Amino acid sequence: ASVKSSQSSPIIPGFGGDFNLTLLEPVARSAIEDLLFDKVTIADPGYMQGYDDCMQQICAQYVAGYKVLPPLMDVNMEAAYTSSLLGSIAGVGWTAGLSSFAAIPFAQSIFYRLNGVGITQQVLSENQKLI
Amino acid sequence: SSLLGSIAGVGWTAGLSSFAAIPFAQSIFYRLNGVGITQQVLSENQKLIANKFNQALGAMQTGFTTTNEAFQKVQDAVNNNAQALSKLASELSNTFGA
Amino acid sequence: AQLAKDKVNECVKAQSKRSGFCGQGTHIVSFVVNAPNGLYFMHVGYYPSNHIEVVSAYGLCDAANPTNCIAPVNGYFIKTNNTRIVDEWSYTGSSFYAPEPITSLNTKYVA
Amino acid sequence: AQLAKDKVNECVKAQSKRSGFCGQGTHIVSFVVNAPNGLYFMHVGYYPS
Amino acid sequence: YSLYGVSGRGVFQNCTAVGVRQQRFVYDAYQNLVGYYSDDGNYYCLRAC
Amino acid sequence: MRLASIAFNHPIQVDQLNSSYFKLSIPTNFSFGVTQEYIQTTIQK
Repeated sequence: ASVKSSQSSPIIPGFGGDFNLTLLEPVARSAIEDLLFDKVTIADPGYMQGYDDCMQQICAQYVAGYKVLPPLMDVNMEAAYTSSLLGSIAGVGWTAGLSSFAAIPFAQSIFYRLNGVGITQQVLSENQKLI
Repeated sequence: SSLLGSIAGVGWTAGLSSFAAIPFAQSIFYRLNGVGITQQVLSENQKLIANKFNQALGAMQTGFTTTNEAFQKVQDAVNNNAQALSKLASELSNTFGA
Repeated sequence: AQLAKDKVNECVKAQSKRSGFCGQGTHIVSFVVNAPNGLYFMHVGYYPSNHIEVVSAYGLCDAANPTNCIAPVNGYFIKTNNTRIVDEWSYTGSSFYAPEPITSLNTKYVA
Repeated sequence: AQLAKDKVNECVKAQSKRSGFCGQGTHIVSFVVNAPNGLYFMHVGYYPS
Repeated sequence: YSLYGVSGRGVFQNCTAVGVRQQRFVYDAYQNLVGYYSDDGNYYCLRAC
Repeated sequence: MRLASIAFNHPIQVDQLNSSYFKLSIPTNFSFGVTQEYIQTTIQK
C-alpha cells in the first residue's frame, strides 16, 4: 500500500526507445523475476498441487507439526504491484510531486534522470544517445 | 508544546535552528506552497482549505478506537511492556518449579 | 527512538520533501504529542483524489529558440498554454513559472 | 521492510540525489522485482572510469 | 494470617462482595487468593505483602 | 461464509501518448489529513 497508490503507463511491450527492458511481463511474474525465481533453489510450495504432488512421492504438510502459511498475495498480484510500479517509474520519476503524475516515455525519463545528477545537460544526451 | 511553538517559524526554515516567529496559517501556506506546489493564486483564491484542514483534524479527533492503528500499535506497546512486566512476572512466580 | 529523532528533525521541523516516512502523500504539517512510552505523530498529508488527465509539452520555443519549462511542475498544458500543476489546474501566462534551458527535439514546442 | 519502503519511496520513485543506499555511483534508475521473501533492486548507477 | 491448609501474608479488609460463599476462598486466575474467607461470616479480602 | 474475493489493485492508469505531447494526471481536490504512527521511543523502566 506504500508501493503502488498511483498511476501506471500501463505495461505496453515498448517502454523506452530503445531501452530493451527485460522487466516487461511476457504473459504475471516478469522475465528477470523469472530468472531470480528459477535460479533460487526452493523445494517448496504446495497449494493444491504440491501436497498431492509430494504425496505421489518441504514436509510442512506431512509432519503437522509445523505448517507454512501462504504469503497473503498471489504471485500474479505482487507482479501486478511491481508492474504498475514499473509503469510509474517513468512518469513518477520526474517528479514533480509524489504522487500526482504522469505518463512520460521511459527514454525521456532517463534523459531527465540522467540530466539530473549525472549533471550532463542536454547537448551531451542529444549528441549523442547510445547511451 | 515549545515544539508546537516552533512548528510555524521553524517550518520555514531557512536553517535549523536560528529562527523564527511566523503565524501558523502562513506557515501552512508556505509548507503548502512547497511540495503541494500550488503557488500563491490558489491559496489566495481560495482559502477554506482552513475548513478542510480543520475538517481533517476533526476526523483526527474523533478516530482513535479501534480500527485506526497507529492507536492499536500504541496499545500494542502498553500491552507489550505491561504484558511482559506483569504477566511475565506472573509466570515467573506462582508457579514454576517442581 | 533514533528513528523518532529522525522523524522530528525531518518531518516536524522541516517539511520534508520525502515520501513515507512522512506518511502517504505530499507531506504538509506534522505534530508531536507524547503517547504512552513514545511519541505520536499526526502527519497532515495531502490526498489528491480527483484526477484529470490533461496534455503536456515539455516546453516552448518560437522563431528564436530560448525555452521554458519548468518551475517546477508540468506542463505547460493546452488551452492555451497554462500551468497550475501539482496539484490543481490551471494558471495564466507564465512569467515566473519558467527557467530557460537548452532546446530539445520535436522542434518549436519543444519536447 | 521499512528500509525497503524507504528504498522504494526514495530510490525508485525519485532519483534520489543521495549516495549508497542507491548503490555505488550517481544513481540514475532503479527497478523492483519480487524476490523470494523480499524485494530485489536493479539500481542503475553511473560509473565514471 | 494462617488459614486452613493455606499459608500467606495479607492485609485483610472488609470488602465486597464477590465469591462463591459456600466454600471459602476466592482466587484470581493464579495460585493467589484475593482473598476473603475465612471469617464468620464476613468478607476479609486479602492483599499481597 | 461468502469467501474468495480478489480485490486488486487498482491504480488509475493514465495512458501513455505517442508524440511530442505526453498525458499527465493532475488532480483537483486537496482533502488533507490523517493521524499517523507511534514511534515508541522507550520502555517502561
